[PDB]
Amino acid sequence: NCLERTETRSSMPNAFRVVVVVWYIVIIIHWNACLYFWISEWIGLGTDAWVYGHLNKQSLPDDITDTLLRRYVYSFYWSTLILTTIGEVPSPVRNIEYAFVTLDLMCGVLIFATIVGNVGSMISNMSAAWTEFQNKMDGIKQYMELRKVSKQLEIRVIKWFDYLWTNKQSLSDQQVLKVLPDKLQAEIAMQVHFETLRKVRIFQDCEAGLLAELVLKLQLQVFSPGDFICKKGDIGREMYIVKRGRLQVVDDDGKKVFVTLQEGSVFGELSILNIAGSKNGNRRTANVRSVGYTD
Amino acid sequence: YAVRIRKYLANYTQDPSTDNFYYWTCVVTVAYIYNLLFVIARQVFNDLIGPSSQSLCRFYNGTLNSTTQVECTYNMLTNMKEMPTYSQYPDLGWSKYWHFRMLWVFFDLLMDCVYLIDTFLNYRMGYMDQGLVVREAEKVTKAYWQSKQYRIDGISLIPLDYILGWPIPYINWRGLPILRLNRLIRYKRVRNCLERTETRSSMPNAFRVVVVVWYIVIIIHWNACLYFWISEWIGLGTDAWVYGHLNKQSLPDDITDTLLRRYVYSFYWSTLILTTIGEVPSPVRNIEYAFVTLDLMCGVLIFATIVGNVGSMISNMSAAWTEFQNKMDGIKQYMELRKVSKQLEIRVIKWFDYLWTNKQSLSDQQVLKVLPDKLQAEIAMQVHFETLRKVRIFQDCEAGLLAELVLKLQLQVFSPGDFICKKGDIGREMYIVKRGRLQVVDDDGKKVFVTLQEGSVFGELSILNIAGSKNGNRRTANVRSVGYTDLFVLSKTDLWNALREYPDARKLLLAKGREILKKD
Amino acid sequence: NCLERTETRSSMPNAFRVVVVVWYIVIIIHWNACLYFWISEWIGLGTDAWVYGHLNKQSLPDDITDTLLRRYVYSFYWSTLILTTIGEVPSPVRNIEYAFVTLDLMCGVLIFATIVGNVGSMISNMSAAWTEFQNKMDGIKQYMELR
Ligand SMILES: Nc1nc2c(ncn2[C@@H]2O[C@@H]3COP(=O)(O)O[C@H]3[C@H]2O)c(=O)[nH]1
Ligand SMILES: Nc1nc2c(ncn2[C@@H]2O[C@@H]3COP(=O)(O)O[C@H]3[C@H]2O)c(=O)[nH]1
Repeated sequence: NCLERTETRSSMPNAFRVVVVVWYIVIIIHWNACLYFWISEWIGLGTDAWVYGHLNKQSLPDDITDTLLRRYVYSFYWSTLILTTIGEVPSPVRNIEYAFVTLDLMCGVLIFATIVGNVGSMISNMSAAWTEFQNKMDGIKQYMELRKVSKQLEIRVIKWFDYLWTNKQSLSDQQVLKVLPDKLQAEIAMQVHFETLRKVRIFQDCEAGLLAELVLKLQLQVFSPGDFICKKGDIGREMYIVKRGRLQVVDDDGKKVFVTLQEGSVFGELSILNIAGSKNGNRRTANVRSVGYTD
Repeated sequence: YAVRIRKYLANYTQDPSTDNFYYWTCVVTVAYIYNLLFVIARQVFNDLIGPSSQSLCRFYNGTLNSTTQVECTYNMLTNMKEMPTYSQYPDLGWSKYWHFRMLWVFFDLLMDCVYLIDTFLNYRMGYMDQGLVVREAEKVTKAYWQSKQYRIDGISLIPLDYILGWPIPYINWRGLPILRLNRLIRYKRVRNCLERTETRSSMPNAFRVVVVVWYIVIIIHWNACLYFWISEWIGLGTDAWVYGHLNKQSLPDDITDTLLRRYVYSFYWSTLILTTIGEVPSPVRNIEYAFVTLDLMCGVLIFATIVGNVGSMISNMSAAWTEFQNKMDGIKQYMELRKVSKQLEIRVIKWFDYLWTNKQSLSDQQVLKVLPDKLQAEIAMQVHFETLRKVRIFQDCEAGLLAELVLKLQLQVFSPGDFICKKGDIGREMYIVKRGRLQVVDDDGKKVFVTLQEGSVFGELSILNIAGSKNGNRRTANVRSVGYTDLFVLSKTDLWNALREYPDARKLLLAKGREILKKD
Repeated sequence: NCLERTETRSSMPNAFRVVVVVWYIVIIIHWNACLYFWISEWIGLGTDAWVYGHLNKQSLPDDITDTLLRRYVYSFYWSTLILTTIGEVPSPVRNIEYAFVTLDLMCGVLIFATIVGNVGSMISNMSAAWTEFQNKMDGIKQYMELR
């Protein structure tokens, strides 16, 4: 329960996981070192070439003193070679040493395969976001290589992915969306976007229940520079609140700018609000265009 | 031109999103790889700048019949009974290895000039403010001073190796080339260069295996330098684990002790230890046991991580074929369990052969659940431009209808002889021909009225609501695929959404539908 | 395209996959056997204890005749121990043999890790339905044991 509560509370969880599995490895090799030296001193030291002693010649070579440190150091090395199944140790002689080495090598195979599979998974999940990102971009790039898509649009997609990795604006709200409760989700989302949603006039000139209702139905979408978010011929099913970026309300020539849109601006609502006073209705009434990258 | 260079560098400001900056990050990656490999190699294998000491082998002379401590030949470094002693040069080898040392200090000054241009570009680095880079000098210099990048660049450019990293003969300073690990501190530019190179690459898995082969070579090289540093710190030839004459794997019979032999045996020892093959001599002293136990466990953990990443990388080179064959294994096991007819089994197998031969699998899931709908619609109108230029409901009307409907079209592949529509069935969909040829036939299947080619529109009579004829929701004709046919399927709901929003396409569709219904 | 169309049309797909990867293994060990014996005869046979010859004593022990079958059999065994990184072969002597054995052992590590990972996935997917079934039943049984 202490290790589970420490992995829960940790700000560095994968570092704690590799420290715990290194401790597990050291405890297992230490216990097998003690088993090897107990079987060596139970058989009798120096009685054959597998047991620790003078006949071993890996344990006690020339100009090497038999000390307690030498006993623990050779037993830890023997267990490191046996449990990792390198096996560069002397062969067993008696049948009880064959039985112990066969059982201990198969225990080493099974539990060290389990352990380093967990280690490989742990240092694989230190880069799971970059792996999922590059699997998505490999899918997009293979689709664009198969379908003979234009090179301008290919470098537009590649620069969009470069902006999403450089600014870390990938869709990370799936985690809070399918794990956390909506009272904690709304509190986190009003915590993060507080400086953005403090600039919104439909939220700050009205009741807080509207923002508490709408803050989970807002989706973050990243647009390229020069992208037309709205133009007059298109129909509108959505409104947009500016999280980041600068926009410009332009004409059909794209030169004359009427008004710019900064962070916290509200646009795109004229198409989805139903006013019978003008000729458009569901149509967009203006051409907005992203200056840079725009969330 | 001094005022030209001076004022150009005075209000220069770097855009980090350019391709030229990415090539500069590749140059900084080259300088970092230099610093990594050759700084640990010049610290450990100190004959890389010149030996700086005279090797003195004992030699039984054939003329004077006595042993002398003369300088070693390559014949005297072969089959040694003891390792040579190293008498120090008076000038520390500067009189005869100055060309090697000036080549090394030229490449050191070259990579330090690369680091100086890199920290000047850091000093004038533009930064995103509202999706645009700031590119006047005052804001980018104050953002540089606010961000402690001056601390990271100033630790990384301390020239301590230019005073203490070279053999000085006057104070008999041996040299310390390990003082460029501060140049190894600048890892973040290298990591961003590798991430931007994997982003921009047309061959991503080849770049991934090249990067992990470079990681493997750097790790085995650093462990080679650790093994030879521990071998020369214990003392060479003192036992059978350390490099030397007592090892007999390092120096066998008729093998000369050279610097190439030292690096080659250390690289081989680290290759066998980190991959845990272990066909190397056993340790003798307790410090060698501790180093080999720690280094073998580091080899187990980090090489298990590395080759697991390698196996995943060369597994994802065929992930589409693996997913395809997992789906077909599911279909084949379902058909083997359920005793389905052999004609229908070979029809399903030939359908899968057509989807792999023509690569018409559902690949729009990727753009569907990653990309924005403005980029999705631009890609889909880029790919199917020659098909949707032939469509009369799209090219005789407004472009907003095609921009609305181009994401609601689904590609479905039909077998030859398949009946896409026949008169008894009800219709919930319309079809636009992406590829293939079709035929409007009778109930006998022999008499053909009209053929349908690429860009033809059919299937709309059932889902358009005309009260002028007896059918209504029924199909009015029997269409039949001649060969394999890709079709742009569109639902009744999505069509009637785009037709309630766009009235002129509704007028043309109901006009030509009532025209073909009233001659029919 | 023949191997892809054969894996498509097969009623036993996993048996065909393990036959194809056993053929891949045999072709790779055969090509490395030919590389080892070409480097052995280019260095010169019997010149040291790593090269095939009389000084090797694993290649030509006592009462073992030097034949063409012995050359191919020892080269196939050497490549089987090197590519699977068991390594119970004589150590290199000259620097070119160290370079070849280091490169060939790292090629063995990478491409045989790829190959047996594919083999383990192939004989894991022979029982994927029973594994998914027992993962579902383990979930139901753990929910019923907890509740
Ligand atoms: N027509 C018009 N639209 C504006 C102006 N300023 C901001 N907009 C916004 O631009 C949006 C474009 O799409 P909508 O027509 O849905 O809604 C429009 C308004 O929200 C303006 O001055 N004139
Ligand atoms: N009835 C009829 N249908 C045709 C003819 N030419 C093309 N079709 C198409 O065949 C389609 C079959 O399904 P639908 O009845 O939905 O719509 C029909 C028309 O779209 C024709 O000449 N007569």
